[PDB]
Amino acid sequence: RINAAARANDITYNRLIQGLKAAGVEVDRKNLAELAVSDPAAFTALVDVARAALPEDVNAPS
Amino acid sequence: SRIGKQPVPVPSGVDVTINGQNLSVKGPKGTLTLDVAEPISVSRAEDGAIVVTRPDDERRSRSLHGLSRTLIANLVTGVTEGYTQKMEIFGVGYRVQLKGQNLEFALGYSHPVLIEAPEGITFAVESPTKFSVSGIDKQKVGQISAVIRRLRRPDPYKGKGVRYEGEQIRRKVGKT
Amino acid sequence: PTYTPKAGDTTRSWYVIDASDVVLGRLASAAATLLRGKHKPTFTPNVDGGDFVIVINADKIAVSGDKLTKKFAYRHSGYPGGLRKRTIGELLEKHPTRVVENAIIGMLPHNKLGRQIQKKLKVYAGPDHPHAAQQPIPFEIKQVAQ
Amino acid sequence: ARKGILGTKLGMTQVFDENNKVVPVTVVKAGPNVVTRIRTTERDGYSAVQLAYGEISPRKVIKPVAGQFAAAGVNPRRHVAELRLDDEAAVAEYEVGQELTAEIFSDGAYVDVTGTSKGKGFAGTMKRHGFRGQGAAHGAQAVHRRPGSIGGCATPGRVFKGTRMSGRMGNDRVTTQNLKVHKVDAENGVLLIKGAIPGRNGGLVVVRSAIKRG
Amino acid sequence: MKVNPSVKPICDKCRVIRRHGRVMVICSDPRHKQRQG
RNA sequence: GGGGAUAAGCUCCGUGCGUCGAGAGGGAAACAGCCCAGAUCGCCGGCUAAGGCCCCUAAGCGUGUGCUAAGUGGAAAAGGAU
RNA sequence: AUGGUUUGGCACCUCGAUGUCGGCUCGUCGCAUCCUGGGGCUGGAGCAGGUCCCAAGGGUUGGGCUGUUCGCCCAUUAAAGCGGCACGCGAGCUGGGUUUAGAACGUCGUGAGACAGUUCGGUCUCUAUCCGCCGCGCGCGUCAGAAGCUUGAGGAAACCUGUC
RNA sequence: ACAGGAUAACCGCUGAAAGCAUCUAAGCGGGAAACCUCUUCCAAGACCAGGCUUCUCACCCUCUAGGAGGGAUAAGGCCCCC
Ligand SMILES: [Mg+2]
Ligand SMILES: [Mg+2]
Ligand SMILES: [Mg+2]
Ligand SMILES: [Mg+2]
Ligand SMILES: [Mg+2]
Ligand SMILES: [Mg+2]
Ligand SMILES: [Mg+2]
Ligand SMILES: [Mg+2]
Ligand SMILES: [Mg+2]
Ligand SMILES: [Mg+2]
Ligand SMILES: [Mg+2]
Ligand SMILES: [Mg+2]
Ligand SMILES: [Mg+2]
Ligand SMILES: [Mg+2]
Ligand SMILES: [Mg+2]
Ligand SMILES: [Mg+2]
Ligand SMILES: [Mg+2]
Ligand SMILES: [Mg+2]
Ligand SMILES: [Mg+2]
Ligand SMILES: [Mg+2]
Ligand SMILES: [Mg+2]
Ligand SMILES: [Mg+2]
Ligand SMILES: [Mg+2]
Ligand SMILES: [Mg+2]
Ligand SMILES: [Mg+2]
Ligand SMILES: [Mg+2]
Ligand SMILES: [Mg+2]
Ligand SMILES: [Mg+2]
Ligand SMILES: [Mg+2]
Ligand SMILES: [Mg+2]
Ligand SMILES: [Mg+2]
Ligand SMILES: [Mg+2]
Ligand SMILES: [Mg+2]
Ligand SMILES: [Mg+2]
Ligand SMILES: [Mg+2]
Ligand SMILES: [Mg+2]
Ligand SMILES: [Mg+2]
Ligand SMILES: [Mg+2]
Ligand SMILES: [Mg+2]
Ligand SMILES: [Mg+2]
Ligand SMILES: [Mg+2]
Ligand SMILES: [Mg+2]
Ligand SMILES: [Mg+2]
Ligand SMILES: [Mg+2]
Ligand SMILES: [Mg+2]
Ligand SMILES: [Mg+2]
Ligand SMILES: [Mg+2]
Ligand SMILES: [Mg+2]
Ligand SMILES: [Mg+2]
Ligand SMILES: [Zn+2]
Repeated sequence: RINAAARANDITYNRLIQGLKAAGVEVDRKNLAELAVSDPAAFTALVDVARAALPEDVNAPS
Repeated sequence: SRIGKQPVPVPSGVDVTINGQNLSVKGPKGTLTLDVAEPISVSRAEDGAIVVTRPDDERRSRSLHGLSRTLIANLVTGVTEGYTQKMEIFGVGYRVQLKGQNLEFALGYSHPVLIEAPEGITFAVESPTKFSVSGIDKQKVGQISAVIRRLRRPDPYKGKGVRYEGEQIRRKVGKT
Repeated sequence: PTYTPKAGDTTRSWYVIDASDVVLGRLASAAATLLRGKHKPTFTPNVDGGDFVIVINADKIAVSGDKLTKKFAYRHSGYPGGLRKRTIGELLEKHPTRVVENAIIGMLPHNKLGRQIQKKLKVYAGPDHPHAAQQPIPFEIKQVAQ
Repeated sequence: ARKGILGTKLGMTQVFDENNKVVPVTVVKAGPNVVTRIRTTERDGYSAVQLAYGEISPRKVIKPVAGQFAAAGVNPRRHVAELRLDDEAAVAEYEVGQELTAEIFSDGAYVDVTGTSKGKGFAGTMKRHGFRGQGAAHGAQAVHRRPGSIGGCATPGRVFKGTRMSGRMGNDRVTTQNLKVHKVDAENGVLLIKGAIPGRNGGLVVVRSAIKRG
Repeated sequence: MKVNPSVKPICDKCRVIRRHGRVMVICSDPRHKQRQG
């Protein structure tokens, strides 16, 4: 469900998880899925947070 | 490749119009159109010359440059003067004539053999066993040549059957 | 308690996808994803959440390599030596729709819920369809860049 | 083109040739067929002609069938059967309500006759598929005349759908191809054919232009 | 049409060419004609 | 390592070898013995190994650099080949 | 190198039962093709061959001898294919030998007996539950209900050849 | 069977890669009881259940009005008889 929601929001599930972690969120995938099916607006906000926390370059060796 | 690198010259009494990847050649002997492989291009030299262009230096271009150049040279030669392919039949009872667009043959087969001429190619019989084929496109000329050559099986012993002009047949003789 | 989708609460939608000059494998994969509904965030395996997808002009589908003469769709009537041999060229010449239909039947969950999902897909040969009263929404398959 | 006619077998006989030979022949009374419908491709999906022939008391005929015949504009016919065309050329020469007769056939044209086969009832394997009878002496034990072994053994470990064994035979559509015609009646719709066509006296036979030879 | 896995120009005149993966060698001397496979 | 033919899922030894036997879980479709790893119980929590990330099936139809035209990948040699 | 078919090795499955050789009936598949079909080369004049390649659609003797499989023989055809299929097929048949109980011959043993030596006769059970298959029906659905006619996805059948 | 289409092996034409040569990697052709059709039969349980005709196409009740329960029948079918 999370992958579906992320793709509908134009992002891949793995990137959503990576950005979410890099932002240091502590919510788990059960709540992720329940939100994604309950409040698309909140899911959108969360994905923006993840994208913003996503570094500039993803291929950096560092 | 470097064979096609040379510039093909356009004779005066020749017209060429090209759009997209397709090209056409007009002349007193007829008009021929062909489509070349997309990767390779070509330009019309202002000096009455033909320059085929290969967009790359790799397999397709290297191979197809000279290919297109030679094809265009052949079709221009055909539309300017054409080609001929004489064929003589050696053997007994071999009657060959031309009746209209079609051809009637006497190759020793118990049933009469008739060959139908594709469009755009002209024939004429000059000798009872000797005749030629006059055509514009080398492709069709050769195709018909081979087709009417194959109406008889290979003959090593007497060499009987239709053969080309410059063709020679190996000799073989059996003892018993 | 997580969410599971109801019987009629589930919603459908119609999309039309031309197949001209499309790669068979990629088109099939995208069609199957949309069919099962994985794109929707209401997906639940027990109950389909897919959308009626209509494919148009299926005769122009393309495949990579020299497959056009070396792909070998198979089937057996049922009796000894009843093996049937066919290629992509012959299949397109005689019955085109079968190509895409087989491709996507392979992808769908081979259980009976998948056998059902199979129904909500329709493939035609020419660029026209009698299903114009369902306002299908053009749906060009794209990738999320990354 | 691919004309067609229905007809009945009432017996079968032989004629004595002007060629001076003798030829068996079957009596196929080809009553006059009546066209009761047209199959236009543009509106039906193909080209073909509907045909019916015969006589049935109106109370013997179903009400919907009678209504359909009336809409066709022809008298009731005992059964209904329609033949196909190969081009709209022959189509344009056929028209609802038209009457067709045996005249359509010019002598010397091969013909094809087909109809239900004889009613043989359930048949043993030997008769049905032409088996061979086992040794009826030297010690058969209630096996004088049965099929016998039936397949492999544990491989394929089955019985191979298609194996020809006992099963009620006959009484089904059958066709005989390339039968020489011999005499075409005009005044009373009769047609004589060499050979022995399938069916039964009083049976139903459909004749058409031969396919193989012409 | 001598068929075998080892194909080699017999005389100094044979030619070795490829066709749809099946490498075959050709010559005016008809006897030489051999394919690989 | 012996025997066998460097054949057997062969036989006979050594392994302060391993495992099954007497071991559930995941991977190799299926498969005790091969790979990862030891099931006190429950949790609609999270991180990972092997193996994987187009769909059946969860995960990149990812990033960049090259090779392949053989469906090689997705059974094999001596030899042969612009 | 290939196949797993012959002679073989292992003893992993079956000794609270996996019936064995031939014959009969019935077959089914692979193709390393016997003829029929198409080719290349010949030390292929032609006919007639030889050889290799593609090809499994179809067909592929009958008798005498022995239990025979096999094989020889006689005489035909285009040919008289090689194999896999529990050395196909006994809950379909035969029991001719193999394979009990009698007896006998030769041989081994003093012996009783024995001899993958020979010789004569010697009980072959099953009412089909399921799968399977050959046919024929019942019920229901095909979106008001009925009688007819069909199109055709899709299966099946056939596919041989001599002589003049 | 004839015929037709795409092929096997095989035969080719025009052709550079490689001034040549070259049946080929671009193209175009021929090419067999082999495949698909052509011939005959089965065949809409083809659940993707198809298409074309013709006939009966409006009288009720009730429950508690949401839907449902109790009757009316014709087309035709069944049984019955021979
Ligand atoms: Mg009979
Ligand atoms: Mg008998
Ligand atoms: Mg008895
Ligand atoms: Mg008896
Ligand atoms: Mg060891
Ligand atoms: Mg052991
Ligand atoms: Mg342990
Ligand atoms: Mg374990
Ligand atoms: Mg597992
Ligand atoms: Mg534990
Ligand atoms: Mg599964
Ligand atoms: Mg997935
Ligand atoms: Mg990756
Ligand atoms: Mg990518
Ligand atoms: Mg790179
Ligand atoms: Mg492989
Ligand atoms: Mg290799
Ligand atoms: Mg070497
Ligand atoms: Mg053991
Ligand atoms: Mg055991
Ligand atoms: Mg046991
Ligand atoms: Mg027992
Ligand atoms: Mg047994
Ligand atoms: Mg046995
Ligand atoms: Mg072969
Ligand atoms: Mg031959
Ligand atoms: Mg030879
Ligand atoms: Mg064969
Ligand atoms: Mg066949
Ligand atoms: Mg077998
Ligand atoms: Mg056996
Ligand atoms: Mg057998
Ligand atoms: Mg056997
Ligand atoms: Mg039994
Ligand atoms: Mg039984
Ligand atoms: Mg015995
Ligand atoms: Mg005995
Ligand atoms: Mg005794
Ligand atoms: Mg003595
Ligand atoms: Mg003694
Ligand atoms: Mg006795
Ligand atoms: Mg017994
Ligand atoms: Mg019994
Ligand atoms: Mg029973
Ligand atoms: Mg069909
Ligand atoms: Mg060359
Ligand atoms: Mg050449
Ligand atoms: Mg229906
Ligand atoms: Mg009634
Ligand atoms: Zn040479």
